[PDB]
Amino acid sequence: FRKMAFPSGKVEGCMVQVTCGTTTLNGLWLDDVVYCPRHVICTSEDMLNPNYEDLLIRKSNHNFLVQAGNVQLRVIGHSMQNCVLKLKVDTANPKTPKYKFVRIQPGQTFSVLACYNGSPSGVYQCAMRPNFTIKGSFLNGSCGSVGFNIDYDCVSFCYMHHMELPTGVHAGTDLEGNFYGPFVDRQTAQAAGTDTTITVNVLAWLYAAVINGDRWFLNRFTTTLNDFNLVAMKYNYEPLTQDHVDILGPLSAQTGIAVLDMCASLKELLQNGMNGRTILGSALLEDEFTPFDVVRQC
Amino acid sequence: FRKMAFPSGKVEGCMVQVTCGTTTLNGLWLDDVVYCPRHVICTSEDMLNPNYEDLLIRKSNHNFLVQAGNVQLRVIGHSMQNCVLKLKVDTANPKTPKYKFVRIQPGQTFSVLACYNGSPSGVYQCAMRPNFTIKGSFLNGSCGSVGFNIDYDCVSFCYMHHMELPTGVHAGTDLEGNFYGPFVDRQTAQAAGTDTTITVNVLAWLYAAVINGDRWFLNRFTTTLNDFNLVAMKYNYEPLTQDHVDILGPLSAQTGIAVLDMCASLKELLQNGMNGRTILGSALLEDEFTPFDVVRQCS
Repeated sequence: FRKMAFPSGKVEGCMVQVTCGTTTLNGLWLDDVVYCPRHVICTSEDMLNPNYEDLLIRKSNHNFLVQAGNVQLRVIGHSMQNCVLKLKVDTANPKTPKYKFVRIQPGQTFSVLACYNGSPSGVYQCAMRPNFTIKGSFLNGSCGSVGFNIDYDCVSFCYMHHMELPTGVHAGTDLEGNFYGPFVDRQTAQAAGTDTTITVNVLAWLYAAVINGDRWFLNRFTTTLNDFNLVAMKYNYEPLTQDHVDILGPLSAQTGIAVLDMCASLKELLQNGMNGRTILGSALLEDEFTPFDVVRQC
Repeated sequence: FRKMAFPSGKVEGCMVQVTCGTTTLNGLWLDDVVYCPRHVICTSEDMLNPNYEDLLIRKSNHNFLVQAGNVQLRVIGHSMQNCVLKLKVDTANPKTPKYKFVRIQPGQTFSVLACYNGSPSGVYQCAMRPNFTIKGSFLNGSCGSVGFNIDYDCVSFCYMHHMELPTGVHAGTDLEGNFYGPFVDRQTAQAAGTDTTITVNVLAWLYAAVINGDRWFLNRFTTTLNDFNLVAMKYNYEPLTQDHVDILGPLSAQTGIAVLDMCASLKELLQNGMNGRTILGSALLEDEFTPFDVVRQCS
C-alpha cells in the first residue's frame, strides 16, 4: 500500500513561466488568465516587507513576461486577488480542463505537480495538515506549483505554493490567494502552530494494514469515543468525530473491525509504542491517507 | 525525502484499451503500433498453460478491439514479440512523445501509471527489487499499465504489467516483452526468489544524509569491493556491481566521500547496528531511492 497521485497531464498542459525583473516562478494558465503568486513582482529588497498594493500600482502589463514553452503570451491586463496575481493574456489555453477552485479542509489530501521554470518536474501526494502546513518537496523556483484532485475529468485546484518554513515544511494559498494557516507572503522565518496528527487518517491506514494482512497491533480491548479522544488529545492527535466514525464505515464493514475497536488498537500503539515493529513497512504511524485514498486502492 | 513520480501526461496520451472477447487490458499506442500483454488473447481456460503460438493463429486483425476512449482504432497487422502483442493500427498517435524502450536493472526506480480500461487512475514510484518483482497497486484489469522514466522530455518505457505473485508482489516485462526475472505469463502460482536489500540505494541514502549534514556514521576505514560484497551477503544485502559503483560517482564527487569509504561505513552499520541513533530521522535504512532520485530531490 503506497501513496498514489492523480494523473497530472490535465494540469501539465496549464503550467507556464512568469517573470518580473529577475524573479521567475510558475503560473497556471486557464482560459485567458494566468494565476501566479503575487511575490513575483518583488525584488530581493522588496521581499522583506512588501507593500503589495504599492508594488503593483507601479507595474505595467509589459513588465510581466509569460512564456508557455517557447511561446510568449502577451499580458493585456492584471489584477490582484489576495496573494495571487491574475494576468489576462491575449490567447486562450486550448488545453484548459474542466476545473473548479476549492478550499480544502485540514486532513484532506491532494496531488502536487512540482514545477520549475514552467516545466513539470514531479508529482506526489500531500495532506493539508491540521496546522495548515504541507510536508512538500519544493526547491527554489517552485512557487506557483499547484495542488489538485481529479473527479471525473474535472480538476479541483486547491493549493498554490508560496513559501518554506524553517522546519522544512511548506505554506501556500488556495487559488483565491488566501493562505492556509497564519502565514504571510513576506521573507521572514515563520513558525506554525502545533503539528497534530490526523487521527481519522491513521485509522484508515491501520485498516489498510489489516486488508493487507498485518494485524499484530489489533486487540480485544474496547473503548468509548470520548475515552479514545481523551487519549488522542494527550498525544496531540486530532479529535475523532462521529462523522469520522461514519466515514470509516466501509473500511470497518470490509474488515469486520468496529471503528471503536480500531480506536482501542490505536490507543495501545500511542501508549505502548510499536516496539521496533513496523506497519506497512513504516516505523511510524502514517496519517496522510484519507479513508477515500485507502478505498481507491483496496 | 519522499517518493516522487514523473509527470504522467506524456504517458497518459499513449494509453488505450485492447479487448479480445470479454477480456480487456491496457495497451500503449506509440506512432502506429499498440503494444500490450499477449495474454489478452486468452480465455479463462487458456490461462492455466496457454499455447500462445496456437492461440494467435486463430486470431485475425478484425478480432482485436482497440479503443482510445470510445473511439476504435482499426488494426491492420498483428505480431507477437516474446510476451507482448504488437498491433499495427491505421493511425499514428499524434500524442506520441519522444521515447525509448529500456530494460532496467534491479534497484532502479520508475513511475507506474496505473490504468484500467485504458483510463489512468494514479501514478506512483516503484523500485525493481533484486528478485525482479515490484510492490505496486495493481488490481484486476491493470495489465498493460506501464512503468517509465522521463529525461529531458524523452520517455524511457521500462515496464509493462502482466501478473501478481502469491506473496502479493507483481511481475512484468520490458516493452520488448521479456520478463524481468524467472517468471512466465500463465495462471500459476510462481515463487519469487528471496528478496534482498538494494545496497546501491542504501548507499545513495547515506550520501543524501551526508549532503544534509547527518554524518555521524562516517568512519576512518575503507574496504575492498569484494570484502564488502562477502559481508553484505551475510546481512541479506545485494552485492554491488561495477555499474553500482559507477552510478554512485556523482554523489561521491558531491560529498568527497569515496564509494568504498562509504561501503566501509555501511559495513560498520550492518555489523554494529544503529545503537539508538537515526539517519535522516529514521532507525531504518531506506533502499528505494536511487542515486538519481537523491540528486533530483536535493536539486
